[PDB]
Amino acid sequence: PINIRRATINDIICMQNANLHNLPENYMMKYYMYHILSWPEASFVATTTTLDCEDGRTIKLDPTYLAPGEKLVGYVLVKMNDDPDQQNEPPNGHITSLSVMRTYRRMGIAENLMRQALFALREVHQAEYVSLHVRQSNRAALHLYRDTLAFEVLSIEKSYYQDGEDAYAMKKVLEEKLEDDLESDLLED
Amino acid sequence: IALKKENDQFLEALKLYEGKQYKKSLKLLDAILKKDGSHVDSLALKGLDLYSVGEKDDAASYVANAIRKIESASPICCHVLGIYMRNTKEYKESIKWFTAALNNGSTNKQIYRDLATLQSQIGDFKNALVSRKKYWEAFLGYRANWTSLAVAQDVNGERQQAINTLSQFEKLAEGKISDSEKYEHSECLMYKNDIMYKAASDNQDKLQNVLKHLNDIEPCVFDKFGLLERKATIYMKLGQLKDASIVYRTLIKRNPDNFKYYKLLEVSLGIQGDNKLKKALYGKLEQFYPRCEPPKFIPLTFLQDKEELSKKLREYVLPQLERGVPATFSNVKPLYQRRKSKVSPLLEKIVLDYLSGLDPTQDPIPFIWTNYYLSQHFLFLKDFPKAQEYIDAALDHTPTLVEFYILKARILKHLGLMDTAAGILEEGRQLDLQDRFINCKTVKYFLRANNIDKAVEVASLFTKNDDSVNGIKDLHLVEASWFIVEQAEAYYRLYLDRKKKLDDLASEQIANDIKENQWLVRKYKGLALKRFNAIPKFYKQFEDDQLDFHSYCMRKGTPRAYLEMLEWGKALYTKPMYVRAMKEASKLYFQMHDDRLKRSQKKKAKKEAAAMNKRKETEAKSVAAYPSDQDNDVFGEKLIETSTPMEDFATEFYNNYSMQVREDERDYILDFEFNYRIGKLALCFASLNKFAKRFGTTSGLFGSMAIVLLHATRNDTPFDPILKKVVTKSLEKNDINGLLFLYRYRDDVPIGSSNLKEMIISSLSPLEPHSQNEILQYYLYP
Ligand SMILES: O=P(O)(O)O[C@H]1[C@H](OP(=O)(O)O)[C@@H](OP(=O)(O)O)[C@H](OP(=O)(O)O)[C@@H](OP(=O)(O)O)[C@H]1OP(=O)(O)O
Repeated sequence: PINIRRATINDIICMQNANLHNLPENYMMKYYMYHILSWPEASFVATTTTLDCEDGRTIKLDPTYLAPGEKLVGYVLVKMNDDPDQQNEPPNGHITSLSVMRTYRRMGIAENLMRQALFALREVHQAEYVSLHVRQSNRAALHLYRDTLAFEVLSIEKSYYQDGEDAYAMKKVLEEKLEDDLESDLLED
Repeated sequence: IALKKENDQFLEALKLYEGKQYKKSLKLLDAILKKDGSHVDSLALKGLDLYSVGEKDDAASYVANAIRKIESASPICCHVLGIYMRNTKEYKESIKWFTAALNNGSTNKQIYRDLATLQSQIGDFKNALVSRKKYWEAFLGYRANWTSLAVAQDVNGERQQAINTLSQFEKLAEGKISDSEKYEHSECLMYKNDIMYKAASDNQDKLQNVLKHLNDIEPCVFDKFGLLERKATIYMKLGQLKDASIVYRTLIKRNPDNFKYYKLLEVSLGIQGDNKLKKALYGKLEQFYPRCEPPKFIPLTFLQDKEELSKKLREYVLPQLERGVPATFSNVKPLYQRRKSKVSPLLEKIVLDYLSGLDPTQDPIPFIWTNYYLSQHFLFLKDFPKAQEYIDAALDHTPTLVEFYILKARILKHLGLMDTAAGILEEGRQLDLQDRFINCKTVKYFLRANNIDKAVEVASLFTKNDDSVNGIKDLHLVEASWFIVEQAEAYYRLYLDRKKKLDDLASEQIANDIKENQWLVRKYKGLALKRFNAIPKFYKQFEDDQLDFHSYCMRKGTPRAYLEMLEWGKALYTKPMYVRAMKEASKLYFQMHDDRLKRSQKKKAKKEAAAMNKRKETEAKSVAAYPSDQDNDVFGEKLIETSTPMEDFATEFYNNYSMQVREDERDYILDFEFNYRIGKLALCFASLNKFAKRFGTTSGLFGSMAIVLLHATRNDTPFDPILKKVVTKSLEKNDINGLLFLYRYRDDVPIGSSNLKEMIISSLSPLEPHSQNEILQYYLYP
């Protein structure tokens, strides 16, 4: 199954690999180090997991492997806006990149990664809004970010990506369900 | 005294350089290097200026000249040289000159921060600490200088000192933490609590103190995840499990998709190893978190009842099949791996049942994706016919899904049909020409088929080619190890193939063909080794990328993350792709060693020369990895013509790995084969020994090494280690892997090569055709 957790620098080599496989927009390691070492509580990864059973023990020499029986399938790379010009501006975050292996779609991973990312920005950095870019032809992403995560389309940036495609710049400002009360004993009856 | 006249002009040159105006700074300098020419200061600064504008070779000359004319210098000269050495990655040298600057009486206390960084970079924290302290003394004003010091103290084991350094600033800073600094403060509060926790060990009183501190800082700590995790852990070490249980439940609530939190909760409740109560636990958590995996999935790892298990398995898989989830099988694959015999038949029946009640026309999504699942199911069980049939059925229904082509290609890969698999992925690529994922899959498969040019052309659809014909350079530029390694392993196979055709040659057409294959074999051996060598360059760069963070992390205020970076940096040369490159490149280096040890047409010829050297030009532009100025050896000629293979392997690959690697992840088979060639037959006995302890003396490979080691005793090479290794035997006086190993030394050890080749070809029966044909084509061959 898929595990969701906070990222550390032990993930960035594989994160680079995911990016290199899933996207044309690529960065050198130092750019990942820059993120993970500046905002160490903001980016999250989705990995596979191999739990011990009551009945894959070594790491495969494979560029997607984070650890024995654990390979990266997705990540959301996040930062706060650290442009000096906007130093006076209210604190805001940016989704540098979000990627999920297509073979792992229809599982809510991208959304899960995002919901954590957004909360991390709100809690750890008191971010007042967050923004990101998607390709115009990306309807799934548009749907996810706007219809599910309530982002708004702020601008349409012409010729944003390398191949000349236009981007949608999106931004977002930051009941009685059943839930653990965190007191009562979970076991009964 | 017109020396003041020239010295003031130099100071002007220095200021001009500081302003990032090199050109000017040079003009003024060249002026001084006319009346004097032996002015060390200007020579140095000139060297530095030259470097800044790209005149690298001449810079080195002026720096070399300056240094030769010094053997002391002015504090500024030493300083300027320190910088040049820092820029050219000569860090130990940089530390010497930056140090000399101070010895020769520099007043610039800012040099200590430069040293602190360099000394940290080369892993000399004992001295880095000395620099962090002096700098800290000279500038108590900036918090970064405090955090820097605490880290240096932390790293040097001075945990109490580190704690006191952090605490000290807290006291001075009380009531003076602006909102823009609250984050750094929050990070330093947690970093301190980290050190206290490390020191607390398992001391109950010390531990309760760390918790007291944790609740003290909670309101100013924004890393709620990091804090709650620390809190839970302390409770566990205090044996207060009920409290820990609460913390874990809080963590789970914050991120109910993190398996770790659950597994840890089990322990805190004491119900680990009690399936009845675990099933109970997750049943309740499923109510709270109905859309998360752990509650649904974890029961699948322990439930012993075949009935409830089958039920729970259905509830997990079928909904995913109904929603058309491609990753349904992968989600349960680790169960197929750890509970193969118990789970796979239950899922086979479950899914086979499900399929039977589906209508292809009314239920198209579940239908095709159920077939997809089953194809993977039987592929995993190595039943390829069925795997083929079920994916065939999916494609029959809907041939527009990229996944079906990948799974199909994958099945043929296991059947040993690379070329065909590549073709099938190529077919699928047409469905999504704008998706780089399927593109990369395709590139990889063409490489497995040794079709490099096709691979390169496909990959080049997504690379940023500017002044190049393909994406090979950009792929090196962006550190794409997945490609470079795979392509290196391809070049190696092409090198073995072409070597065969070259050995298969026995009127002048054969001669011309002979010269063409000789070239290709040379070309491929060279590029295979050159590509493998790109990896250690990437990772040496990863190591060097730390430099700026020794300072940046201190100023940004992320000491915890920074320490993790240091841990990361000290494990770089143990990473999978690196070890892969190293291990695979050893085949080449080892061979090149064993081989270095064992073994009128003027006019027309001038036309034949300009013809082959004209194609080589066209070929170079296609295989060039690095920009022309930075690399003249595009085919790896120098790499393969080396006369120090075993050394180059150690220098470029093995040393860095051997120094960082943990004993419990070490490749003793590799150590054995490396020392055997180095001559250290003593470490060979150690390898076999240390290897024997972890895998037993029953392993066929264990015996293979031993037999190759026994033949070493008599009669080679110096008597001393021959006797030491010969007397070492006191501690010890199928299996295809074992037979294949002994074959690799059919030469050194005296055994019938033909007879052994027969035994290996008999132990191949079981192995899948893919692994089967790999050994018959590349492992055992004339
Ligand atoms: O190692 P490769 O030759 O590159 O093939 C891998 C391998 O699959 P197989 O070895 O079973 O053919 C992986 O399996 P693991 O070793 O990681 O367990 C795998 O990942 P999954 O099996 O988890 O899917 C992946 O498959 P994919 O990338 O489609 O998910 C697949 O690569 P290929 O599909 O490209 O052959």
